[PDB]
Amino acid sequence: TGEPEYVIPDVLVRKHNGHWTVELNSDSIPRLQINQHYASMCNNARNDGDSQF
Amino acid sequence: GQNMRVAFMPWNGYNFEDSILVSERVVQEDRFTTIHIQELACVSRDTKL
Amino acid sequence: QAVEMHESTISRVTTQKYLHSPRGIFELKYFFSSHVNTEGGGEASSTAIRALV
DNA sequence: TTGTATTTATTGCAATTTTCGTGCCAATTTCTGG
DNA sequence: CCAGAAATTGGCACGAAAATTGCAATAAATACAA
Repeated sequence: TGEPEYVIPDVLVRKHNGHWTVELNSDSIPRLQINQHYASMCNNARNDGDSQF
Repeated sequence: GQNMRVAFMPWNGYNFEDSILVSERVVQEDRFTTIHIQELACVSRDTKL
Repeated sequence: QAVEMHESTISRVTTQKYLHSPRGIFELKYFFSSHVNTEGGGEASSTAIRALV
């Protein structure tokens, strides 16, 4: 009983148009984003204590 | 389907409530024999080891 | 030398990172190996010698 | 017109530890002549 | 068949080269007040 365990690659290599090309695995590339709500909350007329934070 | 020689009569309760009585000669002539095909698959993958 | 960086950066980048090729899944550190001499004057990797053995 | 405060752009050096190939030789296994 | 000789193997050692890890604030560009 049991099952094999796999590993997710980080870079993929394939032969295209007779030459080898290398790309990143898009399923595992980490990415982030800035929350636009709190970012747009930066009002100058608002209290400085919140603005500096 | 197939063309069958049929009689309309009761036969000892073997066609009671939509039952059908069939001759052995029908079976011996392969008149309602069918062919069924099934598919099986084996996949070889790549592991870390 | 090829990518114009320091050897420490190359060492750190290629750590616990994998690559998928039509032949299999290899760690990025699998492609660095020592060598011995050759009668012609060139060099032969230790991986090739192990495969030949 | 300029000197100055604020924001992007910097992904290497230097010890130190680890791995490389290859020689020496004790212990072990294989070989051959009388 | 026997026993000495010869080939085989791997633990230890040597220097040399290669890989790993600690170090924590600045250079420069740009917009603003006299």
